[PDB]
Amino acid sequence: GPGFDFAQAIMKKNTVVARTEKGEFTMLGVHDRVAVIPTHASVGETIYINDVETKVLDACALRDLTDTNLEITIVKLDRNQKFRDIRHFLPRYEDDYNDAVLSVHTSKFPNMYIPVGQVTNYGFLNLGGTPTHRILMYNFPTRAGQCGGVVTTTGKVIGIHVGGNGAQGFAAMLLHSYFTDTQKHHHH
Amino acid sequence: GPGFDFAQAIMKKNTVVARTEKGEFTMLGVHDRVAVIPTHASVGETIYINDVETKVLDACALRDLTDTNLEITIVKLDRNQKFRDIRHFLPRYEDDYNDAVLSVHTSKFPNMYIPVGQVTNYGFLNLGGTPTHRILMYNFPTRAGQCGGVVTTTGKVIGIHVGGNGAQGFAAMLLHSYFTDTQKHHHH
Ligand SMILES: *[C@@H](CC(=O)OCC)[C@H](C[C@@H]1CCNC1=O)NC(=O)[C@H](Cc1ccccc1)NC(=O)[C@@H](NC(=O)OC(C)(C)C)[C@@H](C)OC(C)(C)C
Ligand SMILES: *[C@@H](CC(=O)OCC)[C@H](C[C@@H]1CCNC1=O)NC(=O)[C@H](Cc1ccccc1)NC(=O)[C@@H](NC(=O)OC(C)(C)C)[C@@H](C)OC(C)(C)C
Repeated sequence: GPGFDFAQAIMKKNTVVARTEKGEFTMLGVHDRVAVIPTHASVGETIYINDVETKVLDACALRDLTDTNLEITIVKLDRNQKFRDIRHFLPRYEDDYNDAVLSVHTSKFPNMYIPVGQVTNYGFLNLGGTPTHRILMYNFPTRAGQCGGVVTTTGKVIGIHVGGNGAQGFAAMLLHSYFTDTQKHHHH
Repeated sequence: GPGFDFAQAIMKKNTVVARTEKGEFTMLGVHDRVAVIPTHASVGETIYINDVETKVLDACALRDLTDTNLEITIVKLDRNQKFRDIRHFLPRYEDDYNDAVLSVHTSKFPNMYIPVGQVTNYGFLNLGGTPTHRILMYNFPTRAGQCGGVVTTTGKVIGIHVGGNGAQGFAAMLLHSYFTDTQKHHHH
Protein backbone atom coordinates (compact mmCIF):
# COMPACT_ATOMS: atom_id res chain seq x y z
CA GLY A 1 0.00 0.00 0.00
CA PRO A 2 0.90 3.76 -0.03
CA GLY A 3 4.11 4.86 1.80
CA PHE A 4 2.43 6.99 4.50
CA ASP A 5 5.35 6.70 6.89
CA PHE A 6 7.87 8.01 4.36
CA ALA A 7 5.45 10.85 3.41
CA GLN A 8 5.11 11.80 7.06
CA ALA A 9 8.91 11.87 7.69
CA ILE A 10 9.27 14.25 4.71
CA MET A 11 6.39 16.47 5.85
CA LYS A 12 7.67 16.65 9.45
CA LYS A 13 11.29 17.62 8.76
CA ASN A 14 11.12 19.16 5.26
CA THR A 15 8.03 21.32 4.73
CA VAL A 16 7.02 24.80 5.70
CA VAL A 17 4.05 26.98 4.85
CA ALA A 18 4.97 29.63 2.30
CA ARG A 19 2.81 32.61 1.44
CA THR A 20 3.27 34.99 -1.49
CA GLU A 21 0.95 37.53 -3.07
CA LYS A 22 -0.81 34.50 -4.63
CA GLY A 23 -1.72 32.82 -1.36
CA GLU A 24 -0.38 29.89 0.64
CA PHE A 25 1.54 26.91 -0.75
CA THR A 26 3.07 23.89 0.83
CA MET A 27 6.86 24.30 0.47
CA LEU A 28 9.42 21.56 0.28
CA GLY A 29 12.88 22.27 1.72
CA VAL A 30 15.53 20.28 -0.13
CA HIS A 31 18.88 21.06 1.48
CA ASP A 32 20.61 23.91 3.35
CA ARG A 33 18.30 26.90 2.85
CA VAL A 34 17.10 25.83 -0.52
CA ALA A 35 13.43 24.98 -1.19
CA VAL A 36 10.91 24.77 -3.99
CA ILE A 37 7.57 26.30 -4.85
CA PRO A 38 5.35 26.33 -7.98
CA THR A 39 6.48 29.04 -10.40
CA HIS A 40 2.95 30.40 -10.52
CA ALA A 41 3.15 31.36 -6.83
CA SER A 42 5.09 34.48 -8.11
CA VAL A 43 7.86 34.66 -5.51
CA GLY A 44 9.23 38.22 -5.04
CA GLU A 45 12.14 39.35 -2.88
CA THR A 46 10.51 38.47 0.40
CA ILE A 47 8.11 35.63 1.25
CA TYR A 48 6.30 34.46 4.45
CA ILE A 49 7.59 31.25 5.88
CA ASN A 50 5.41 29.88 8.74
CA ASP A 51 4.11 33.46 8.95
CA VAL A 52 7.60 34.96 9.37
CA GLU A 53 8.64 37.46 6.64
CA THR A 54 11.78 36.08 4.99
CA LYS A 55 14.22 37.44 2.42
CA VAL A 56 14.38 35.50 -0.84
CA LEU A 57 18.12 35.52 -1.57
CA ASP A 58 17.67 33.74 -4.92
CA ALA A 59 14.73 32.49 -7.01
CA CYS A 60 15.28 30.39 -10.18
CA ALA A 61 12.19 29.74 -12.29
CA LEU A 62 13.13 26.49 -14.09
CA ARG A 63 12.72 26.21 -17.84
CA ASP A 64 13.95 23.42 -20.19
CA LEU A 65 16.16 23.82 -23.28
CA THR A 66 13.05 24.51 -25.39
CA ASP A 67 12.56 27.58 -23.17
CA THR A 68 9.42 26.01 -21.72
CA ASN A 69 8.16 26.43 -18.16
CA LEU A 70 8.86 23.47 -15.83
CA GLU A 71 6.69 25.17 -13.10
CA ILE A 72 9.37 24.62 -10.44
CA THR A 73 11.07 27.65 -8.79
CA ILE A 74 14.02 26.97 -6.59
CA VAL A 75 14.44 29.54 -3.81
CA LYS A 76 17.30 30.29 -1.43
CA LEU A 77 16.02 31.71 1.85
CA ASP A 78 17.53 33.93 4.53
CA ARG A 79 16.82 31.87 7.66
CA ASN A 80 18.60 30.24 10.48
CA GLN A 81 17.44 26.58 10.32
CA LYS A 82 18.99 24.29 7.63
CA PHE A 83 16.68 21.79 5.94
CA ARG A 84 17.66 18.15 6.36
CA ASP A 85 19.36 17.19 3.07
CA ILE A 86 16.88 15.08 1.08
CA ARG A 87 18.55 15.16 -2.32
CA HIS A 88 19.36 11.42 -2.10
CA PHE A 89 15.55 10.84 -2.17
CA LEU A 90 15.08 12.63 -5.50
CA PRO A 91 14.76 10.44 -8.64
CA ARG A 92 17.60 10.52 -11.13
CA TYR A 93 15.30 10.25 -14.17
CA GLU A 94 11.78 10.76 -15.40
CA ASP A 95 9.61 7.74 -14.54
CA ASP A 96 6.09 6.40 -13.80
CA TYR A 97 5.25 5.37 -10.23
CA ASN A 98 2.83 3.33 -8.18
CA ASP A 99 0.67 4.14 -5.24
CA ALA A 100 1.86 7.70 -4.54
CA VAL A 101 0.94 10.00 -1.63
CA LEU A 102 0.24 13.73 -2.02
CA SER A 103 1.00 15.55 1.26
CA VAL A 104 -0.11 19.10 2.11
CA HIS A 105 1.15 21.51 4.81
CA THR A 106 -0.71 24.87 4.83
CA SER A 107 -2.48 26.95 7.51
CA LYS A 108 -5.85 25.35 6.56
CA PHE A 109 -4.34 21.81 6.47
CA PRO A 110 -1.20 21.70 8.60
CA ASN A 111 -0.74 18.04 7.83
CA MET A 112 -2.83 15.96 5.42
CA TYR A 113 -2.13 12.86 3.28
CA ILE A 114 -3.88 11.80 0.11
CA PRO A 115 -3.23 8.49 -1.74
CA VAL A 116 -3.50 9.52 -5.37
CA GLY A 117 -2.69 6.08 -6.86
CA GLN A 118 -0.63 5.60 -10.04
CA VAL A 119 1.39 8.52 -11.31
CA THR A 120 2.28 8.75 -14.96
CA ASN A 121 4.99 10.69 -16.77
CA TYR A 122 2.55 12.83 -18.74
CA GLY A 123 4.84 15.43 -20.42
CA PHE A 124 3.23 18.48 -21.97
CA LEU A 125 0.36 20.36 -20.36
CA ASN A 126 -1.12 23.73 -21.31
CA LEU A 127 -1.27 24.63 -17.60
CA GLY A 128 -3.42 27.72 -17.03
CA GLY A 129 -2.68 28.64 -20.67
CA THR A 130 1.11 28.45 -20.09
CA PRO A 131 2.88 25.67 -22.01
CA THR A 132 4.55 23.44 -19.39
CA HIS A 133 6.79 20.34 -19.63
CA ARG A 134 7.80 17.38 -17.51
CA ILE A 135 4.37 17.00 -15.88
CA LEU A 136 3.30 14.01 -13.72
CA MET A 137 -0.39 13.03 -13.75
CA TYR A 138 -2.57 11.16 -11.27
CA ASN A 139 -6.27 10.36 -11.35
CA PHE A 140 -7.40 12.21 -8.34
CA PRO A 141 -9.67 15.25 -7.92
CA THR A 142 -7.12 17.62 -6.42
CA ARG A 143 -8.10 21.07 -5.27
CA ALA A 144 -7.02 24.69 -4.89
CA GLY A 145 -5.10 24.83 -1.61
CA GLN A 146 -2.99 21.78 -2.56
CA CYS A 147 -0.31 23.45 -4.74
CA GLY A 148 3.23 22.76 -3.55
CA GLY A 149 1.94 19.52 -2.08
CA VAL A 150 4.67 16.90 -1.98
CA VAL A 151 4.24 13.73 -4.10
CA THR A 152 6.08 10.75 -2.74
CA THR A 153 6.38 6.98 -3.01
CA THR A 154 8.52 5.14 -0.45
CA GLY A 155 12.08 6.38 -0.59
CA LYS A 156 11.34 8.91 -3.37
CA VAL A 157 10.29 12.54 -3.52
CA ILE A 158 9.05 12.82 -7.05
CA GLY A 159 7.37 16.15 -7.51
CA ILE A 160 5.19 18.97 -6.18
CA HIS A 161 1.54 19.55 -7.00
CA VAL A 162 0.81 22.36 -9.44
CA GLY A 163 -2.57 21.82 -11.05
CA GLY A 164 -5.77 19.87 -11.84
CA ASN A 165 -8.95 19.79 -13.94
CA GLY A 166 -11.42 18.46 -11.32
CA ALA A 167 -10.69 14.82 -12.16
CA GLN A 168 -6.85 14.55 -12.48
CA GLY A 169 -4.02 16.21 -10.58
CA PHE A 170 -0.68 17.41 -11.99
CA ALA A 171 2.76 17.65 -10.37
CA ALA A 172 5.95 19.20 -11.67
CA MET A 173 8.82 16.70 -11.54
CA LEU A 174 11.70 17.04 -9.19
CA LEU A 175 14.97 15.56 -10.48
CA HIS A 176 18.19 15.01 -8.59
CA SER A 177 20.26 17.08 -11.00
CA TYR A 178 18.14 20.21 -10.28
CA PHE A 179 20.02 20.53 -7.02
CA THR A 180 23.64 19.38 -7.53
CA ASP A 181 26.33 21.93 -6.38
CA THR A 182 27.35 23.34 -9.75
CA GLN A 183 28.37 26.05 -12.30
CA LYS A 184 29.60 29.76 -12.37
CA HIS A 185 26.88 31.37 -14.47
CA HIS A 186 25.11 34.77 -14.60
CA HIS A 187 21.42 33.80 -14.20
CA HIS A 188 19.37 37.06 -13.86
CA GLY B 1 3.45 6.36 14.47
CA PRO B 2 -0.21 6.81 13.29
CA GLY B 3 -2.11 3.71 12.04
CA PHE B 4 -2.57 4.84 8.41
CA ASP B 5 -2.99 1.31 7.10
CA PHE B 6 -5.84 0.51 9.49
CA ALA B 7 -7.48 3.89 8.68
CA GLN B 8 -7.26 3.12 4.97
CA ALA B 9 -8.82 -0.38 5.31
CA ILE B 10 -11.77 1.21 7.17
CA MET B 11 -12.16 4.00 4.61
CA LYS B 12 -11.98 1.59 1.64
CA LYS B 13 -14.57 -0.97 2.78
CA ASN B 14 -16.69 1.00 5.29
CA THR B 15 -17.36 4.59 4.19
CA VAL B 16 -19.69 6.23 1.76
CA VAL B 17 -20.51 9.84 0.96
CA ALA B 18 -23.83 10.88 2.47
CA ARG B 19 -25.69 14.04 1.59
CA THR B 20 -28.66 15.53 3.42
CA GLU B 21 -30.25 18.96 3.31
CA LYS B 22 -27.25 20.08 5.41
CA GLY B 23 -24.59 19.09 2.89
CA GLU B 24 -22.14 16.22 2.54
CA PHE B 25 -20.73 14.10 5.38
CA THR B 26 -18.39 11.19 5.48
CA MET B 27 -20.48 8.18 6.58
CA LEU B 28 -19.26 5.13 8.41
CA GLY B 29 -21.03 1.83 7.71
CA VAL B 30 -20.90 -0.42 10.76
CA HIS B 31 -22.64 -3.68 9.86
CA ASP B 32 -25.39 -4.95 7.54
CA ARG B 33 -27.11 -1.79 6.29
CA VAL B 34 -26.49 0.18 9.41
CA ALA B 35 -24.32 3.33 9.42
CA VAL B 36 -23.74 6.50 11.39
CA ILE B 37 -23.83 10.22 10.75
CA PRO B 38 -23.66 13.33 12.99
CA THR B 39 -27.10 14.16 14.41
CA HIS B 40 -26.77 17.70 13.13
CA ALA B 41 -26.78 16.46 9.52
CA SER B 42 -30.64 16.28 9.97
CA VAL B 43 -31.36 12.96 8.27
CA GLY B 44 -34.93 12.75 6.84
CA GLU B 45 -36.64 9.78 5.20
CA THR B 46 -34.36 9.68 2.20
CA ILE B 47 -30.64 10.50 1.92
CA TYR B 48 -28.06 10.48 -0.94
CA ILE B 49 -25.49 7.78 -0.69
CA ASN B 50 -22.65 8.15 -3.27
CA ASP B 51 -25.13 10.37 -5.12
CA VAL B 52 -27.84 7.67 -5.20
CA GLU B 53 -31.13 8.61 -3.45
CA THR B 54 -31.71 6.07 -0.68
CA LYS B 55 -34.58 5.36 1.70
CA VAL B 56 -33.77 5.81 5.38
CA LEU B 57 -35.59 2.86 6.95
CA ASP B 58 -34.68 3.93 10.49
CA ALA B 59 -32.83 6.86 12.10
CA CYS B 60 -32.03 6.89 15.87
CA ALA B 61 -30.64 10.15 17.23
CA LEU B 62 -28.68 8.94 20.30
CA ARG B 63 -29.18 10.63 23.65
CA ASP B 64 -27.88 9.53 27.10
CA LEU B 65 -29.95 8.91 30.26
CA THR B 66 -29.70 12.63 31.11
CA ASP B 67 -31.61 13.21 27.85
CA THR B 68 -28.53 14.88 26.38
CA ASN B 69 -27.47 14.77 22.73
CA LEU B 70 -24.63 12.32 21.94
CA GLU B 71 -24.49 13.72 18.33
CA ILE B 72 -24.53 10.23 16.82
CA THR B 73 -27.48 9.12 14.62
CA ILE B 74 -27.63 5.50 13.64
CA VAL B 75 -29.37 4.93 10.30
CA LYS B 76 -30.67 1.80 8.59
CA LEU B 77 -30.54 2.14 4.80
CA ASP B 78 -32.45 0.55 1.95
CA ARG B 79 -29.59 -0.69 -0.24
CA ASN B 80 -28.26 -3.83 -1.71
CA GLN B 81 -24.62 -3.96 -0.47
CA LYS B 82 -23.97 -5.03 3.18
CA PHE B 83 -21.22 -3.22 5.06
CA ARG B 84 -18.38 -5.41 6.30
CA ASP B 85 -19.10 -5.96 10.01
CA ILE B 86 -16.69 -3.75 11.98
CA ARG B 87 -18.31 -3.89 15.39
CA HIS B 88 -15.37 -5.90 16.81
CA PHE B 89 -13.23 -2.76 16.15
CA LEU B 90 -15.39 -0.51 18.33
CA PRO B 91 -14.14 0.23 21.87
CA ARG B 92 -16.05 -1.27 24.77
CA TYR B 93 -15.56 1.78 27.02
CA GLU B 94 -14.78 5.47 27.07
CA ASP B 95 -11.01 6.03 26.90
CA ASP B 96 -8.14 8.38 25.88
CA TYR B 97 -6.01 7.41 22.87
CA ASN B 98 -2.69 8.07 21.22
CA ASP B 99 -1.73 9.11 17.75
CA ALA B 100 -5.16 8.97 16.08
CA VAL B 101 -6.03 9.42 12.39
CA LEU B 102 -9.06 11.39 11.15
CA SER B 103 -10.16 10.09 7.73
CA VAL B 104 -12.54 11.90 5.36
CA HIS B 105 -14.52 10.58 2.34
CA THR B 106 -16.61 13.28 0.61
CA SER B 107 -16.99 14.49 -3.01
CA LYS B 108 -14.37 17.24 -2.38
CA PHE B 109 -11.98 14.81 -0.59
CA PRO B 110 -12.73 11.26 -1.69
CA ASN B 111 -9.94 9.95 0.49
CA MET B 112 -7.83 11.98 2.92
CA TYR B 113 -5.97 11.17 6.17
CA ILE B 114 -5.07 13.53 8.97
CA PRO B 115 -2.94 12.58 12.03
CA VAL B 116 -4.61 14.52 14.82
CA GLY B 117 -2.35 13.26 17.64
CA GLN B 118 -3.61 12.52 21.17
CA VAL B 119 -7.33 12.20 21.70
CA THR B 120 -8.81 12.88 25.09
CA ASN B 121 -12.11 11.84 26.64
CA TYR B 122 -13.39 15.40 27.00
CA GLY B 123 -17.05 14.90 28.08
CA PHE B 124 -19.38 17.88 27.92
CA LEU B 125 -19.37 20.37 25.06
CA ASN B 126 -21.88 23.12 24.28
CA LEU B 127 -21.68 22.14 20.59
CA GLY B 128 -23.28 24.80 18.39
CA GLY B 129 -25.30 25.83 21.47
CA THR B 130 -26.64 22.27 21.97
CA PRO B 131 -25.47 20.54 25.16
CA THR B 132 -23.61 17.38 24.07
CA HIS B 133 -21.97 14.51 26.00
CA ARG B 134 -19.31 11.88 25.47
CA ILE B 135 -17.09 14.11 23.32
CA LEU B 136 -13.50 13.25 22.25
CA MET B 137 -11.07 16.14 21.74
CA TYR B 138 -7.88 16.48 19.69
CA ASN B 139 -5.61 19.45 19.15
CA PHE B 140 -5.97 19.90 15.49
CA PRO B 141 -7.52 22.71 13.42
CA THR B 142 -10.31 20.70 11.81
CA ARG B 143 -12.60 22.25 9.24
CA ALA B 144 -16.11 22.36 7.80
CA GLY B 145 -16.26 19.50 5.30
CA GLN B 146 -14.76 17.03 7.81
CA CYS B 147 -17.91 16.08 9.79
CA GLY B 148 -18.55 12.34 9.85
CA GLY B 149 -14.83 11.84 9.44
CA VAL B 150 -13.72 8.58 11.02
CA VAL B 151 -11.30 8.71 13.99
CA THR B 152 -9.18 5.64 14.36
CA THR B 153 -6.11 4.24 16.10
CA THR B 154 -4.82 0.82 15.03
CA GLY B 155 -7.47 -1.80 15.56
CA LYS B 156 -10.03 0.71 16.91
CA VAL B 157 -12.75 2.86 15.42
CA ILE B 158 -13.33 5.36 18.16
CA GLY B 159 -15.60 8.08 16.91
CA ILE B 160 -16.77 10.39 14.12
CA HIS B 161 -15.89 14.05 13.73
CA VAL B 162 -18.61 16.52 14.67
CA GLY B 163 -17.08 19.88 15.48
CA GLY B 164 -14.19 22.31 16.13
CA ASN B 165 -13.25 25.83 17.25
CA GLY B 166 -10.39 26.56 14.81
CA ALA B 167 -7.75 25.05 17.11
CA GLN B 168 -9.27 21.75 18.44
CA GLY B 169 -11.47 19.13 16.82
CA PHE B 170 -14.30 17.15 18.45
CA ALA B 171 -15.60 13.65 17.75
CA ALA B 172 -18.65 11.87 19.12
CA MET B 173 -17.69 8.52 20.65
CA LEU B 174 -18.66 5.25 19.13
CA LEU B 175 -19.11 2.42 21.64
CA HIS B 176 -19.57 -1.27 20.95
CA SER B 177 -22.85 -1.47 22.84
CA TYR B 178 -24.47 1.12 20.50
CA PHE B 179 -24.76 -1.64 17.93
CA THR B 180 -25.46 -4.95 19.70
CA ASP B 181 -28.55 -6.89 18.38
CA THR B 182 -31.05 -6.04 21.11
CA GLN B 183 -34.48 -5.08 22.62
CA LYS B 184 -38.24 -4.90 21.59
CA HIS B 185 -38.97 -1.23 22.18
CA HIS B 186 -41.18 1.46 20.58
CA HIS B 187 -38.64 4.19 19.68
CA HIS B 188 -40.48 6.91 17.65
C1 LIG C 1 -2.88 25.34 -6.91
C2 LIG C 1 -2.71 26.86 -6.83
C3 LIG C 1 -3.93 27.62 -6.33
O1 LIG C 1 -4.86 27.06 -5.74
O2 LIG C 1 -4.00 29.08 -6.48
C4 LIG C 1 -4.26 29.79 -7.71
C5 LIG C 1 -3.54 31.14 -7.68
C6 LIG C 1 -3.92 24.95 -7.97
C7 LIG C 1 -4.35 23.47 -7.91
C8 LIG C 1 -5.42 23.07 -8.97
C9 LIG C 1 -6.64 24.00 -9.11
C10 LIG C 1 -7.82 23.09 -9.50
N1 LIG C 1 -7.31 21.81 -8.97
C11 LIG C 1 -6.07 21.72 -8.72
O3 LIG C 1 -5.48 20.70 -8.37
N2 LIG C 1 -3.30 25.17 -9.29
C12 LIG C 1 -3.77 26.07 -10.17
O4 LIG C 1 -4.74 26.78 -9.94
C13 LIG C 1 -3.08 26.18 -11.53
C14 LIG C 1 -2.34 27.51 -11.74
C15 LIG C 1 -1.35 27.74 -10.62
C16 LIG C 1 -1.44 28.90 -9.82
C17 LIG C 1 -0.51 29.09 -8.78
C18 LIG C 1 0.49 28.13 -8.53
C19 LIG C 1 0.59 26.97 -9.32
C20 LIG C 1 -0.32 26.79 -10.36
N3 LIG C 1 -4.11 26.12 -12.57
C21 LIG C 1 -4.82 25.02 -12.78
O5 LIG C 1 -4.63 23.99 -12.15
C22 LIG C 1 -5.84 25.05 -13.87
N4 LIG C 1 -5.84 23.77 -14.61
C23 LIG C 1 -5.67 23.68 -15.94
O6 LIG C 1 -5.47 24.65 -16.68
O7 LIG C 1 -5.67 22.35 -16.53
C24 LIG C 1 -5.83 22.04 -17.92
C25 LIG C 1 -7.00 22.83 -18.53
C26 LIG C 1 -4.53 22.41 -18.62
C27 LIG C 1 -6.12 20.54 -18.09
C28 LIG C 1 -7.28 25.22 -13.37
C29 LIG C 1 -7.44 26.41 -12.41
O8 LIG C 1 -8.10 25.47 -14.53
C30 LIG C 1 -9.41 24.87 -14.75
C31 LIG C 1 -9.28 23.38 -15.09
C32 LIG C 1 -10.36 25.08 -13.57
C33 LIG C 1 -10.02 25.59 -15.96
C1 LIG D 1 -18.96 19.74 10.38
C2 LIG D 1 -20.34 20.06 9.78
C3 LIG D 1 -20.35 21.18 8.74
O1 LIG D 1 -19.31 21.58 8.20
O2 LIG D 1 -21.62 21.77 8.32
C4 LIG D 1 -22.42 22.69 9.08
C5 LIG D 1 -23.90 22.49 8.72
C6 LIG D 1 -18.44 20.91 11.21
C7 LIG D 1 -16.96 20.78 11.62
C8 LIG D 1 -16.40 21.97 12.46
C9 LIG D 1 -16.72 23.39 11.93
C10 LIG D 1 -15.51 24.26 12.33
N1 LIG D 1 -14.49 23.20 12.46
C11 LIG D 1 -14.89 22.01 12.57
O3 LIG D 1 -14.18 21.03 12.80
N2 LIG D 1 -19.22 20.95 12.47
C12 LIG D 1 -20.02 21.98 12.80
O4 LIG D 1 -20.16 22.97 12.08
C13 LIG D 1 -20.75 21.93 14.14
C14 LIG D 1 -22.27 21.81 14.01
C15 LIG D 1 -22.63 20.59 13.16
C16 LIG D 1 -23.40 20.75 12.00
C17 LIG D 1 -23.71 19.62 11.22
C18 LIG D 1 -23.25 18.35 11.61
C19 LIG D 1 -22.48 18.18 12.77
C20 LIG D 1 -22.19 19.30 13.54
N3 LIG D 1 -20.50 23.19 14.84
C21 LIG D 1 -19.29 23.53 15.26
O5 LIG D 1 -18.32 22.79 15.14
C22 LIG D 1 -19.14 24.84 15.98
N4 LIG D 1 -18.22 24.69 17.12
C23 LIG D 1 -18.54 25.02 18.38
O6 LIG D 1 -19.65 25.44 18.73
O7 LIG D 1 -17.53 24.80 19.41
C24 LIG D 1 -17.53 25.37 20.73
C25 LIG D 1 -17.86 26.87 20.69
C26 LIG D 1 -18.59 24.63 21.54
C27 LIG D 1 -16.15 25.19 21.37
C28 LIG D 1 -18.54 25.95 15.11
C29 LIG D 1 -19.27 26.11 13.77
O8 LIG D 1 -18.69 27.18 15.85
C30 LIG D 1 -17.66 28.20 15.95
C31 LIG D 1 -16.50 27.73 16.85
C32 LIG D 1 -17.14 28.64 14.58
C33 LIG D 1 -18.31 29.42 16.61
